[PDB]
Formats: sequence, C-alpha cells, structure tokens
Amino acid sequence: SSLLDLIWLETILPKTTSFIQMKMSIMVSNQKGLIKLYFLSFLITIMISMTLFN
Amino acid sequence: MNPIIYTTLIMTVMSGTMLVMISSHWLLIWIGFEMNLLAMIPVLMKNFNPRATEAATKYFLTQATASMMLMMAIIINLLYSGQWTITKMFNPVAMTMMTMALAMKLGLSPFHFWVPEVTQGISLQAGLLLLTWQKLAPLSVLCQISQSINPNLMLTMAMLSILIGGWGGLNQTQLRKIMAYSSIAHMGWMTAVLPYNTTMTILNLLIYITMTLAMFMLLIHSSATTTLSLSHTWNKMPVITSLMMVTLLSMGGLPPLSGFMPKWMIIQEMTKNESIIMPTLMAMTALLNLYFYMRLAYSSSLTMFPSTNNMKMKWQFEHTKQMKLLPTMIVLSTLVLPMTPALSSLN
Amino acid sequence: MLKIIIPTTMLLPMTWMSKHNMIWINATVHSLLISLISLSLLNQLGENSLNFSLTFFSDSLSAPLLVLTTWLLPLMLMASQSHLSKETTTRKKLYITMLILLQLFLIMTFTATELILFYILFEATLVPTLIIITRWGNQTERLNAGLYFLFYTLAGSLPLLVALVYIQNTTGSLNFLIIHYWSHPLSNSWSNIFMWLACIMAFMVKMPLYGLHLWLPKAHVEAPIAGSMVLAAVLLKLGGYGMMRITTILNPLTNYMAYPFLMLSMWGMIMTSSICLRQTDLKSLIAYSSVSHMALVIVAIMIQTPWSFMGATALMIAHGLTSSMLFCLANTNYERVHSRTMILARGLQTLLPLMATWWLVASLTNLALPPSINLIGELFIITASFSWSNITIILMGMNMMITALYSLYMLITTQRGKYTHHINNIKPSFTRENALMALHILPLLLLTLNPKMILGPLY
Amino acid sequence: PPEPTIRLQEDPDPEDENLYEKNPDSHGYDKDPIVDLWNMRVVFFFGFSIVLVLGSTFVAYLPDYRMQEWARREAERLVKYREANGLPLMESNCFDPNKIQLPEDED
Amino acid sequence: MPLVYMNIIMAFAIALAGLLMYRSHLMSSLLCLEGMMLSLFIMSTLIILNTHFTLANMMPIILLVFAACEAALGLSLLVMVSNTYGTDYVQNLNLLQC
Amino acid sequence: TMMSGRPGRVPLQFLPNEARSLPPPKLTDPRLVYMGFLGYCSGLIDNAIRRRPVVSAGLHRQLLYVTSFVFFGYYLLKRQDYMYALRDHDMFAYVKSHPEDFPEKDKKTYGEILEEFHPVR
Amino acid sequence: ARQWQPDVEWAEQFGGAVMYPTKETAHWKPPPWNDVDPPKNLTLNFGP
Amino acid sequence: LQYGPLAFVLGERTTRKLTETSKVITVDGNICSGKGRLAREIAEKLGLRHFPEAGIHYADSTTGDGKPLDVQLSGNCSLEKFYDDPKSNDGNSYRLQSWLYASRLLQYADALEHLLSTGQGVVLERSIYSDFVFLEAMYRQGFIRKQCVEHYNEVKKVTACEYLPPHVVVYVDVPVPEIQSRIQKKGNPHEMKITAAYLQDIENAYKKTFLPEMSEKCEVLQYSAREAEDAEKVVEDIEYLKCDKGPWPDQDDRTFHRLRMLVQNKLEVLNYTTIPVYLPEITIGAHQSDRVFQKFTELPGRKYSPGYNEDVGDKWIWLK
Ligand SMILES: CCCCCCCCCCCCCCCCCC(=O)OC[C@H](COP(=O)([O-])OCC(O)COP(=O)([O-])OC[C@@H](COC(=O)CCCCCCCCCCCCCCCCC)OC(=O)CCCCCCCCCCCCCCCCC)OC(=O)CCCCCCCCCCCCCCCCC
Ligand SMILES: CCCCCCCCCCCCCCCCC[C@@H](O)O[C@H](CO[C@H](O)CCCCCCCCCCCCCCC)COP(=O)(O)OCC[N+](C)(C)C
Ligand SMILES: CCCCCCCCCCCCCCCCC[C@@H](O)O[C@H](CO[C@H](O)CCCCCCCCCCCCCCC)COP(=O)(O)OCC[N+](C)(C)C
Ligand SMILES: CCCCCCCCCCCCCCCCC[C@@H](O)O[C@H](CO[C@H](O)CCCCCCCCCCCCCCC)COP(=O)(O)OCC[N+](C)(C)C
Ligand SMILES: CCCCCCCC/C=C\CCCCCCCC(=O)O[C@H](COC(=O)CCCCCCC/C=C/CCCCCCCC)COP(=O)(O)OCCN
Ligand SMILES: Nc1ncnc2c1ncn2[C@@H]1O[C@H](COP(=O)(O)OP(=O)(O)O)[C@@H](O)[C@H]1O
Repeated sequence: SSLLDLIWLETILPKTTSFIQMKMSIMVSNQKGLIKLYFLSFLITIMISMTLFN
Repeated sequence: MNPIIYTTLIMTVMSGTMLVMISSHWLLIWIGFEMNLLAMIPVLMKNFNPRATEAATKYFLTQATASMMLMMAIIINLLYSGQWTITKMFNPVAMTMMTMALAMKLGLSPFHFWVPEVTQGISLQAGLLLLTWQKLAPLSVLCQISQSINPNLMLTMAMLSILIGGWGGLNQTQLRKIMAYSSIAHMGWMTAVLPYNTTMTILNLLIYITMTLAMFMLLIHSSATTTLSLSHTWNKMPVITSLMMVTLLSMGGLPPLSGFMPKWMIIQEMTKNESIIMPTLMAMTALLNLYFYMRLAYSSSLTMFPSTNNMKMKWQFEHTKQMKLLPTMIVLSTLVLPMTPALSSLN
Repeated sequence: MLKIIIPTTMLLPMTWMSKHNMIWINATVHSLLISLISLSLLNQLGENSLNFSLTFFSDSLSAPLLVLTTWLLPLMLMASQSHLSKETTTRKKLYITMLILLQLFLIMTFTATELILFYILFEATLVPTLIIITRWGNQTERLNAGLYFLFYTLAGSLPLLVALVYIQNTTGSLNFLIIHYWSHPLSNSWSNIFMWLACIMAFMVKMPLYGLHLWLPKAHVEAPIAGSMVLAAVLLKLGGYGMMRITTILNPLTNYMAYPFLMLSMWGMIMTSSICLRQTDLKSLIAYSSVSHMALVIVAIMIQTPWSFMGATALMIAHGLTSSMLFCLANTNYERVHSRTMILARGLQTLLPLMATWWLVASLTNLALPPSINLIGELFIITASFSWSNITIILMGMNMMITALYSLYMLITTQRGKYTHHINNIKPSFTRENALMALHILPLLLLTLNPKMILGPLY
Repeated sequence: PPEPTIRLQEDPDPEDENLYEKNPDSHGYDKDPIVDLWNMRVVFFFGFSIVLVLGSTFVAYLPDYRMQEWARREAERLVKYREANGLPLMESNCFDPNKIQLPEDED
Repeated sequence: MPLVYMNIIMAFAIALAGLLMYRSHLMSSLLCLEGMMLSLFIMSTLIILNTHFTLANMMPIILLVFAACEAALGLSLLVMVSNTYGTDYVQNLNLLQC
Repeated sequence: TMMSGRPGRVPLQFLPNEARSLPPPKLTDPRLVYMGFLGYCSGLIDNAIRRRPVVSAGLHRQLLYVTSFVFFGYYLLKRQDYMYALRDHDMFAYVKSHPEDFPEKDKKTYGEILEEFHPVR
Repeated sequence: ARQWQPDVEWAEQFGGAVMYPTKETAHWKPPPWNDVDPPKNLTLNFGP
Repeated sequence: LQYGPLAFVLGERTTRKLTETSKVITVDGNICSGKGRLAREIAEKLGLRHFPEAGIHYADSTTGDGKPLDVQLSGNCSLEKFYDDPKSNDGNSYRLQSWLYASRLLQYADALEHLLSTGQGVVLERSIYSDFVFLEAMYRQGFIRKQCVEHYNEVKKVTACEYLPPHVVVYVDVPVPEIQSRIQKKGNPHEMKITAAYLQDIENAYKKTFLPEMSEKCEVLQYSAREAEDAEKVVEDIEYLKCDKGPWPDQDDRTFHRLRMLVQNKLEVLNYTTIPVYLPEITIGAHQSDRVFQKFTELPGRKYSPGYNEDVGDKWIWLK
C-alpha cells in the first residue's frame, strides 16, 4: 500500500518525469532578457554549424 | 496611427511577402524580405510604449542580421556559380549560411530567443500578425530550396525547436509568451518534414495558422493577456471559454481534432523514409505542449475562478466590434479531420 | 452497422431540443431503445465475422462489448439524475452530450475494421471522459487525476501510432482481415522486440498493468458516478480488446516477450488484492479490485490459448457489470453520508435492507461464486494457466482467497455491526436506486444461462 | 489586525434537500411529481418490460447461425460412413500428402 | 578563389562577430551591421565586374540603397530607446525576457 | 511524390482541362454533406458568439454559411479527385515503362512453400 | 455537499511572473495591467 | 454605419465640430453643497448637456431599460449601510467606493463620447478626478484598509491615464459647520450620522491635493457659498478665460479618432476595473458569482443581445 504503490511506483515514473521536466523548463526559460548573451550564443551556434556538421 | 497609413503598411507587408513568393531572382527575394521588415516595424509600435519600442528594436536587429546573412549566402552562391535563380544551391557553405539565415527569420532554435520577448512586447493584434503572416516567406524559400538542404542541420534545429518550445511553455503565465513558445514548437514540427515532403509542411502551416488565428481572436475578444485575467472570462461569456478550451485541445494534437492531422501525417511521411526514432521523440516532446495547454484549460474553463464585484457592470454591455471569420476559424481548427485526404490538393 | 451509429448521433439533437424538465426521460428511453436494437449483433456465426462494409465489422468478441456499451448509458443517466438536480439546463445538456459522444466513440471503436481508425477513436474516447472527470468532480484532486489519466494513456499510446504507420508501410495494409490472413512470424531481433513493445504498451497501460496502474485509483475516485461506471466497465476493456486484435502479428515473439508482463500481472493481482484489505475508502477498494481482475485478464491474453481468450472475454463482461454495480452502491451511500469513508457509516443493513441484499449480491459476484460468469472466466483462465505452468495455481488460489476475504470485509464493515448513532439523515432507498441495482444485476444472472454469448470468437 | 477573517464574498454551503419531505412516494427521479412519476414509469417499462424480457426472449430463440446441430449431423454421418466401411475414424493428416511438395533434402 | 575574396569574406565574418559580441553601445551594433553591408557590396561588385555580367551591375546600387534605408530605420529606433533612458546602452533593454 | 515540377503543368490553375475527363462528384457525396454540416456548425458558433438564439437567429446567414461551404467543398473534392487520378496515372505509366524494376513473381502455391511452425505451449 | 472550486489561495499560484519561482527569479516582478512602464529644455547663460 | 476607421477615412472628423463651447466643466464640492444646482444652471445657460452625478445604478440607466436593477445585481453595495456602519466586516465601504469610481469612469466615457460625436459641451459633477477625496476620507477615518487604497490607486492610474482632463474645474467652498447644519436640516437619517471629521477630511483632501494639482494643468474657479448663487458671474469667468495650458489644444484628428474609438465600446473603458488582484472586500467566490450571473441572465431583456429578446417584444428574430 505505501512502500511501492504510494511511494516508489510514484517516484519512478510520474514524479521523476515531472521533476526532470520542471528542472529543464527552469533552465530554458531563465533568460535575463539581455541580448549580449543571446548574440554570443548566436555566434557560438554559427561557428558550430560551420565546423561540426560539414 | 492614421487608418489610411495603417492600411498602406499592412498592404506593404503583404506585398513584400508576395514578392518573395512570386519572384525567381534571389535579389528580388531579398528585396521582398527587406520591404516586409521595413513595413512590419511600425505595426509593432502602433501603440506607443517603451515595451513596444524594445520589441521593435530587438525584432529589427534580428531580422537585419538574418537578411545580411541571407545576402551573404546569395552572393557566395553567385560566386561559385553565376546563377541568380532560386533553386538547389551550388555550394555547401552558402547552403548552411542560407539555412541559418532562414532559421533566424523563422525563429527556429537556437535562434528562438527573440520570439517570446517580441511577442510579449507587442499587442495582441501585432502578435497575431507576427506569428501567422511572418512565417510564410521563409517557409516558401525553404520549400523552394528543400532539395539542397542538409538533413542533419535542418532536423537538428527542428528537434531543438520542439524541445525548447515544450520546455519553455511550461514556465509561462503570460498568454503571449505561451503563444510564442507554441509557435516555436510548431515551426519545429514544420521544419522536420521539409527534407522529405513539402506538401506536409504546407499542410502543417495551414492548420497551425488556422489554430493560431482562432486562439488570438479568442484572446482579443476576451481582452486578457495573462492567466488570471483570462480566469475571469467564465463569469461574463462562458461560450468563449468553452470554444477556447476546445481550440486548446485541438492545438495539443489530441484526436479526433484538427491538430492531430499534421503530426499524424508528418509521422507517417517520416516513417516512409525509415526514420523511427525522431518521430517518436517529437511526439513524446509534444506531450509537453499538451501539458501546458491543459493547464491553461484547467485555469480557464474546466474550473470557475473567483471573480470581482465590478464584473457585474460588464454584464450590461456587449461587444461592439465583432471579428468576422472567427466561427469559421474555430470550426476549421476543430472539425476538419474527416477531410484529411484533401491534402492531395497540394494546399 | 449504421443502424446503431445514426440513432446515437440522433440523441444529441433530441437532448438539445428537449424541454428543460424532459431531457432525462427522452435520453433514457431512446438510449434503452438503442440498447435493444444492439441485441441483433449477438447473432454471430461460427465463420469469419459479420462484415457490414469496408469500414465496420462485428465479431463475437466485439458484440458483447458493444451490447454492454449501449446498455450502460441509461444506467449512467439514472445514476447522474440525482447529483445534477441543482444544475443549469445548458450544463446538464452538456453532460448528457459528453455521455452520448463517449458512447458514440466507444461504439465506433469496437467495429473499426482498420487499425488506424481504431486508434483514432480509441484516443478520441479520451477527451469526453477527461472533461467529465475535470468538470463535474467534487474534490480538488480531480485535476491531478485527469492529468495522470491523460498522460499515462498518451505516453503509452503514441509509440503505438508510430508502430502502426510503420506496419502499414511494410505490409501495405492495416485492415484486420488482411492482417489476419497475410500474417507472418516475427523474427527474433531488437527491432522486432521494440515493435512488439510499441504495439503492446498502449494496451497494457489501460488494463492497467501492475506498476502502470497509478492513474486508475485517482481517475476513478475523483470522477463522478457516471464517469466511474464508464471508466470501470468499458474503458478498461478497450486495451483488452486491442490486445486480442494485435497479438495476431506478434508471434512467435510473444512466446518469450510475455515473461515480464506475466510475472508483473501474477504478482500484481496478489499485491492489489492485499492492498484492498487495508483501504479506508470504498471507491479506492473497488478500483484496486478492478486492477486485480484486469491483471487476471492480462495473464489470460498473454497465455494465448483458446480457453484463455474465452475466459478473458467472459471476465471482461462480468467485471464490467459487477464493478458498475459496486460503484453505484458506493455512490448511493456517499450521496447520504457525503464522506466516502468505509468505516464511518456502519450497520446499514438495519436501515436499508434492500440495499443490503443488493450489496450482498454484488459482493457474491465479486467473490466469483458459481455458476456466475465471473466464475466461468476465472476458471477458464486458471485452467489455461495451469496448462501453461502448474505452479501458477498457487498464485491463482491465493488471489481467490484474498478476493473473497476483502469482498466480505467490504460487505461486513458497511452493512453489518451497529449503526452509527450520530448519522440521522439515512433516508429510505429511492425507487430509482433500486431500479438501477436491479438493472445491473439481472443481466448477470441472465447471462449465466447462455454463456456462449460472451465466450468470444474461439467458442 | 483589522482583518475581518473573511477571505472573500461567498455563499454559505447549502444543505441537502430531501425529496421525501416536500413529496412523499417520491420515486427519487425528479422534484416535480408528474415528471418524476412518468420518469419512473418509462424507466420501468422500457428497461424491465421491453429490453430485459423481450430482448432475453429474442436472444434465447436466435437461429443457429453458429451451426452447432449442423456440425453434429455432419459428424454423425461421417462416423456412420467410416464405421460402416471400416475407415480409421479421424485421420492424423489434415491435408492429403499427395498435394504437399516437401523439399528434397539430399543431405 | 583568390586572396582578395578571402580577405573580404574574412572582413564580413569579423564584422559579424563584432556585431554578435555586444559589449555595449547599440550604435556599435548598427556600425557592425553596416560594415557587414560594406563588405557585401565590395565583394559582390568584385564578382560582377570580374565576370563581365553587365546587367548585374545594377545589383550593388540597389542593395546599397535598401541597406541604407534599414540604417535609417535602425537609427530611428536607437533614438527612441535613448529618449526613454538617456543612453543607448544595450543593458537597458531588459524589460522583456524569456 | 512531388508533382510540382510535373511537365505541362499550368502555373496557377485550380482545375486543368484534362480534369474534365473524370466523373464529377455527386451532389449527395458524404464529403459534401460534411462540408454542409461544417457550414451549419459555423453558423451556430456565430449565433452563440454574438449572444443570439443559437438555433433560430439568422436563417439567411446560416443558409449562406452552408451554401458557401458546399460550394468550396465541391470544387475542393473535384481538385482532390483529379490529383489522385494523376498520381495513379503516373504510377501505372512508370510501371509499364520499367518492367525490369517490377518483374512478375512466379506464382508459388502454399502446398510447396515451407513455413516454420511455432507451437503455442 | 458542494463541488470544490478554486479560491484566492489556489489562484495566487498563477499570478506570478513565472511558474515555479526560483531564488534568482524571485526578484522578477509581474508586468503592469496596461502594458506601459513609468517614464521615471536647457539653460544657456550668454555672458559678456 | 457606426463610427470606425472607415468613417474617419471618408468624412468623419471631430475638429470641425469644436466651436470653443465644448469646454467640459466639472463642479466639485463637499457633501450637501449646492454644486448640483450651480452645475445645472451652468449647463442651462451655456447650452451644454448636464450629467447628474453618478450613483450606484448609473449604468443601469444606460443599458436595456433605464430602470435600475436589484442591488444584488447592480453594485452589491449601499450608501445607507456605509453611513450606518462605516467599519462593518463585509467591506461595504471599499466596495461602494470602487463601484462609484467605475460608474464615474463610465459616465466620463459617455460624456466624452457625446462631446466628440456632437460637438456640444457637457457639465459634470465630481468626476473620476476628485473621486479620490472620499477614498482619503475613509482611510484617515479608519473605514478602509491600506490595501484598498493601493488597489484604488492602481486602478485609477491605469484607467485615467487615457482620458483628457476637463478644461474648467469649479469648486464650491462651504465650511464644515455650514454643511453640517445643511445635513441636519435635510432630514435624511443616514446622512445625520456623518461625523464632522469626515466632512473636514473631504474638504482637506479637496484643498490640499486636488485643487493644486488641477490648477497646474487647467484653470480653477474657487467659489465660496455666497458667490455661488449668482450664476451669471460664474458664466462670465468661464467664458473670459482661455485654456492654453491643458492638453486639449495639443489634440488633433488622429488623437481624436483614437479617443473616440476608446470612449465608445464601454467594455474597453471598464476593462481594467476588474484586474485580478484579490482584495477580500471586492473579490467574490465562484459559487456566488455563478448564481448571481445566472440570476442576471434570467432578467427579461438581458438573456440575448438587445435586438434579439422575444419576451420584451422583439419580432422578426429569424431574419435579423
Ligand atoms: C462524431 C461526430 C458527431 C458529433 C458531432 C459533435 C459536434 C457537433 C456540434 C459542434 C458545435 C455546433 C453547435 C454548437 C453551438 C454552441 C451554442 C451553445 O452553446 O449551445 C446553446 C444552445 C441552446 O442554448 P440557448 O437557449 O440557445 O442559449 C444559451 C447560450 O447559447 C449559451 O448558454 P450559457 O452561456 O448560459 O451556458 C454556459 C455554457 C455554454 O457554453 C457552451 O456550451 C459552448 C458549446 C461548447 C463548444 C462547442 C465546441 C465546438 C465544436 C467542437 C466539437 C468537439 C467534438 C469532438 C469530441 C471531443 C468533445 C469535446 O458554457 C458552460 O457551461 C461551460 C462549462 C462546461 C465545460 C466545457 C464543456 C465542453 C465543451 C465541448 C463541447 C463539444 C460538443 C458540442 C456539442 C454541442 C454543444 C451545444 O444549443 C443549441 O441549441 C445548439 C445545439 C445543436 C442544434 C441542433 C438543432 C437540430 C435539431 C432538429 C433537426 C434534426 C437534424 C437531423 C435531420 C432529421 C430531421 C427529420
Ligand atoms: C483548415 C484547413 C486550411 C484552410 C482551408 C482553406 C480555406 C480558405 C480557402 C478559400 C479559397 C482558396 C483556394 C485558392 C483559389 C485558386 C487556387 C489556384 O489558383 O492555385 C492553386 C493552389 O491551390 C491549392 O493548392 C489548393 C488550396 C486548397 C487548400 C485546402 C487543403 C487543406 C488540407 C485539408 C484540410 C481540410 C480542408 C477541408 C475543410 C474546409 C494552384 O497551385 P500552384 O500555383 O500550381 O502550386 C503552388 C503550390 N505548390 C508550390 C505546393 C506546388
Ligand atoms: C515499472 C512497471 C512496469 C513497466 C513496463 C515493464 C516491461 C518492460 C520490460 C521489457 C521486456 C524485455 C526487454 C528486452 C528483453 C530481451 C531478452 C533479454 O532479457 O535476454 C537476454 C538479452 O541480453 C541482454 O539482456 C542484453 C540487453 C541488456 C540491456 C537491456 C536492459 C534490460 C533491463 C531494462 C529494464 C528497464 C525497464 C523500464 C525502461 C524505461 C538474452 O541474451 P541474447 O540471447 O544474447 O539476445 C537475445 C535478443 N536478440 C536475439 C534480439 C539479440
Ligand atoms: C421472487 C421468487 C422467484 C419467482 C419466480 C419463479 C420462477 C423461477 C424460474 C426461473 C429460474 C429457473 C431456471 C429456468 C430456466 C429456463 C429458461 C432457460 O433454460 O432458457 C435459456 C435461454 O436464456 C437465454 O439464452 C439467455 C437470456 C439472454 C440474456 C441477455 C440479457 C438481455 C439484454 C440486457 C442488456 C445486456 C447487458 C450485458 C451485455 C452482455 C437457455 O435455453 P436453451 O436450452 O439454451 O435454448 C432455448 C430454447 N431453444 C432450444 C428453442 C433455442
Ligand atoms: C506507459 C509509458 C510507456 C511509454 C511507451 C514506451 C514504449 C517503448 C517502445 C519503443 C518506442 C519506439 C518503438 C518504435 C516503433 C516500432 C518501429 C520499429 O520497430 O522499427 C525499428 C525502430 O526501432 C527503434 O528505433 C527503437 C528505438 C527506441 C527509441 C526510444 C527508446 C525508449 C526507451 C527504450 C527502453 C525502454 C523500452 C520499454 C519501456 C516500457 C515502458 C516502461 C527498426 O526499424 P528499421 O530500422 O526501419 O528496420 C531495421 C533495419 N534498418
Ligand atoms: N465617492 C463617494 N463615496 C461615497 N459616497 C459618495 C461618493 N460620492 C458621492 N457620495 C454620496 O452621494 C450623496 C449625495 O451626493 P451630494 O452631491 O453630496 O448631495 P446632493 O445630491 O443632495 O447635492 C452624498 O450622501 C455623498 O456622500
């Protein structure tokens, strides 16, 4: 009743997925709105696209 | 602004898009992009405030950089072959540069950072225009040059767009940011099928445009830009909230609604090309978009949030201005699945 | 087959155009007439099927499920008449519309000659039930229950769509007749293993399989009475139906790919039956009992023998009827006590004797008392498992023991003992509730006279 | 602390309304006696009288489309024919081997 | 492809990197954009003149004009931003965020 | 497929002249009825949005909705049928012109095909 | 005896600038109801 | 053809209707001062349209039938109970203040719409400006909390940032003992319970804040009790002055078109009066809101649009 059904079966599939998605959402959406970082990342991805793929 | 000047600017935006769509010379396509941006900048600042100016300047910076890289790719393609016609490119470096420029224009990740900010800064009507009409020209150019695109880069940015939209939409209470992230995810879905079939790209574009038009017109009707301001709508006009919930369910790809039609077909097409892992990842990722659509539906129509006392006075007034084609948009965004085989019309 | 589809579609206009005080009567009468019409599907033939057209076809597996689906709706309307009394006419019509749409999708799902149409309707059913759970639910946990129910299903089901489109691209068709006739063995390969997993997960998630069942107590406890009835009786069987359709293309892989699920179900029926012994909620107890019975059904389907399939069909029908009746009785108690706690309202045999005998009969069918069809399904599945491996009898016998134990525990705690002193609003049982119980229980004891009607296509 | 301890403006929770107190012999279908009585009548007639009894009788007398007695008669005549002529009842080969072309091994 | 084309392409890349660096002074962003345009004009003119593609001689002028229009647009926007903050600092543009 | 570059394709024709050699869809087509139903649904949605009696507010408006939907659906069905007919025509022509890539399989009978048997135990 | 509906406390979850507040974004403040932010002639001495 | 972008495109301009007589005037004064009679006389003499002061049921007189509706459906507040029990636990004081501010905003929108559409000027009582004096009076008296005044300030800022302030503001100055005697002679039992501190605080808010802040952007005519009866002189000073410091001269056809879009379509005027900030005095539970809205829908001419209500006698429904 408690150890597997209420705790571990919840911890494995739903709770872990929710935690991971929440953490990734926080990481993605936490941008200060400063374009310095945006265009620095733009330069990085432009160089990466030029070099790695071809 | 003056209504005549507003009509002139809107017509100039549409004329730039049409000039991109109807021309076969790369210089004319670049000119059409330039005209589209030049006429679009004022529309974003139709209501003057610091936020609108910030959105307009960010949009101008990104679009000007994208146009300059577009011209760079065009001139390199001319260098390695004296051709001005828009066809398969003759140089790989120019091809990657053109792909990145068009991805920046569309908002595909990692060039997605400007979309939520520009959408939040501008009003709802400008956001509707930006998220619907501004996706036509770059997608038309991509459909024209699809045969030369490298699948690896194009699909990498498609999958990145889907993942980024799904993750970024989960953290938003503002409705315009939610719309921007949803648009990023749908552009990611659109892009992932360009190497294999452009008819599927056009089908997804049309369905998404219908769904976004319905969403934005419903948001304009109930003048709400946040979750909590929208939560008050049930106490004035519940029919709007019910239609909005059905539209949100359709946008999440739930069968038997219209939003299931693109993904389904897209998956089908990808399966024809021995691609199995990517469609699976894309579907499980679109589950995130469905999640935050469901959260919006929960806070909007499936529960009744507390109201305010002044609401009573708003009960005595009707909407003076009506948006025509709203019922048509809702019906076309919810109940067109049984007519899926019409895509042979090459929409 | 359109002779059943069109009248169901016809119910929606009738409900909307009906008088503010005549919706329930019209809906119940015409749904009962449609249920009567559906009985013509029971005249099956020992040969292939009743292939009505290119789109729909009926079998001896689809016919009992269709009859049960059509029969449920009047009972759901009868049960929903009570707690929607203070509800506006537009919203009552919306609730009836949700029920009608759910029944239409369920009807079109079982015929569904092609697999993609089956998937489309099989996932279309997900929307009306989600709306019913998240709108007309009392507690604040209905939102979480709806989210769990939606996402478990969709996560399990999307790889099924990918697998189906792949199979159609490789074989050229997804029509069930062509699939059955042109069937070929599945080679022992990693790609074939993952195709098997994709084809299997979607239906294992909604039985539900043990470990993948966490959404079910949530969705069933927090849903309204009609939602609970339709969830327990019909929506759980869909996956079962789906398996008996798809496992025709998964041989001989199923010979060893079924070991994890066989072990999971065999241990999970014991685990859930033991969970039922320590439960402070009636609806949770009924939900976990449903989980145990569907675990037995999973074992039956995975064994892949004719007796297994006959037992599985009989068990699905019997469990649907029994669980619907149990939920209705629990809701009759709840509408008086407003607590949904098993230990609070006690000694109700003294105050509601006919409700007490209804509880007794429902529990007895839950005990799988012969010669009821619950016992028929149980015994067929047990015999098939014994043929599969003689050691399974330990687990099946232990499950039978615990099932009898918790069923009689549920009966004794609520009906026997001394009444609670401070509860003085135990009104006499209404004629509507007694009619609902009778219309639940009489079909079971009438089906025990003609078992071949619900023993499936392998009879 | 000048707070009124009231978080908002809300109606009180209304009490359960007994359908028996205003109308005895109430049948529990509706709060209007005429509509309630007709609901009881239609439910009982269409469920117990029409569907439950006539449907059960219709199911009981369904023609043998499964061909149980047909198979019984076919088996009876096959058994009679094979016992009269001394055939070995059922044969162990479902299909006669004269039309099965096994692959020659040459191992 | 001789060394002159390489040098002009490298100048374009340097201007693009400088535009993407964004230390401060949005005026510098506009300046880097216009240096990118100048490099584009220069090497496009070289390509067209080398190949003697007569009808293409109009293309640079056109490009120039259009790009200059954008500069005006950008300049106007810059002024607006200053009118709200007093300076054209890039870090003042942080009201809207992801 | 990608028949955009198909030879002899008029750049902006909704329905070519050869499409007239195909049977037009019947006015009682189920898809045409579905478009009419979609138009009726749009009319009802319009009545609901403007706070009017949904079923019986504007009969002329609902009639126009249904009529326009049926009109556009008829032409759309014609175009779709023509496009599918073109696909089938090109398929059959390509199969006919390349017999080396679509050879005829020698008919083999199940009495002489060895299939592995997998017992269920 | 009554179906639960959201109260003020339940609604305060959706009133923040972002979902799932963090230590860094605790500082972030919600935008104005109307989307306008507060804005927050030279002298010359011509001498001899 | 309702006025919109097309009407402005073809012919509709609002600068050809202004004839220097628009000059929207508002008259401000303490409770029981003769500002209403003076405003009515000014409107009569100058040919302007008089707007009686906004009450609880002002909006009820502009929609459907002019008859007021129930207090439960319109306002959910009463002035008499505020006078009887200003410190009650149900928050009637701030609910009344917020409803009165919303009604005043709607009245100002109607007056501006009339002035722009016809060109004839209008005269008003206490406008959205000077509505804050009552808010301050309740706050210093302890009737309402600080959260209420902060919410009022937010709503007032967001709403009043979009309308042109009046040209002429007229203040009638009556000392607190005089208006106290006037109240005592009025005969209204609930008005007798107004404390002298409340009237003193209203006058203090008028003099200390409202008058100086209006004087910096427009022209003020501060009049005492004796100089208020001779309306001829009041009209004389009204006509003599010329407004060159307000924003009205700076307005032109484009701004006038935007303002005329704003003033009509009252749902945008009242849009920000219902911002989702949950003050216990004004926020309402879901069940009460649901049942009250359902009751409001049941009203005779309120279920559908005004032209689609059969029970109030609308015909030709199926062809409109
Ligand atoms: C397999 C496919 C087959 C099935 C198809 C299904 C879809 C078909 C219809 C699609 C939509 C078209 C019509 C909808 C119009 C909306 C108007 C409305 O709200 O209803 C009010 C109106 C009655 O109310 P009223 O007195 O006029 O005024 C009240 C106000 O309108 C409003 O009253 P109010 O404001 O006072 O009440 C408030 C209420 C009002 O708000 C609403 O109810 C809005 C309606 C919901 C939005 C519709 C969705 C758009 C289409 C998507 C459909 C999704 C289906 C896919 C499956 C997923 C399920 C979601 O809002 C709420 O209560 C919110 C809380 C509820 C939570 C959300 C509920 C879930 C919504 C999803 C509904 C999906 C099915 C819709 C079925 C039809 C509903 C009317 O209903 C109608 O009368 C129209 C019904 C249809 C008319 C039939 C007439 C024909 C009969 C005679 C001819 C016979 C024909 C056969 C020929 C043979 C003869 C011989
Ligand atoms: C919700 C679905 C999307 C909205 C549906 C459309 C609604 C508005 C349409 C109203 C009329 C528009 C039709 C256009 C009139 C003339 C068309 C003609 O001039 O152009 C043809 C073009 O016509 C279009 O191909 C067909 C348009 C029909 C779109 C509907 C199909 C959408 C998919 C099915 C979803 C359900 C639809 C049914 C419900 C309404 C020729 O195309 P062509 O210049 O040579 O090649 C360009 C395309 N390429 C490059 C890809 C090859
Ligand atoms: C949590 C509640 C239940 C959720 C669902 C549970 C059901 C999922 C379980 C999946 C069933 C089995 C998956 C793969 C089984 C293959 C057979 C394997 O077990 O046996 C050996 C396989 O060898 C090793 O196992 C290699 C695989 C090792 C790595 C796989 C991970 C195994 C455990 C993962 C469980 C995680 C479950 C949840 C995932 C999200 C035999 O070795 P070999 O004869 O040479 O190879 C035979 C297979 N060939 C012929 C195709 C090549
Ligand atoms: C209150 C105290 C008691 C008072 C009453 C006293 C009388 C008691 C007598 C009744 C019980 C004693 C047993 C007597 C049984 C006789 C009838 C039975 O033998 O007939 C069965 C027949 O019963 C039916 O087959 C079963 C009834 C149908 C059940 C369907 C339920 C109706 C629809 C309801 C909705 C469905 C929901 C569930 C979905 C599956 C089997 O007959 P069978 O020998 O074989 O063939 C019929 C004759 N032939 C040979 C000519 C063909
Ligand atoms: C309730 C939550 C459950 C969530 C669902 C999980 C189901 C897991 C099943 C796998 C999903 C995708 C399977 C692909 C669909 C079948 C298509 C197929 O078989 O084609 C295979 C494709 O096979 C794959 O790509 C499988 C890769 C798996 C990717 C996703 C991994 C997900 C996690 C895997 C481990 C766990 C699996 C079981 C988990 C059970 C649920 C807990 C190869 O085809 P070809 O390449 O064209 O031919 C071979 C010669 N070229
Ligand atoms: N903003 C407000 N808050 C509370 N009460 C107000 C407000 N505005 C007006 N009132 C009340 O309206 C009543 C009548 O207004 P008033 O003009 O002062 O008297 P009269 O109509 O007799 O000239 C007064 O009792 C006054 O207190």
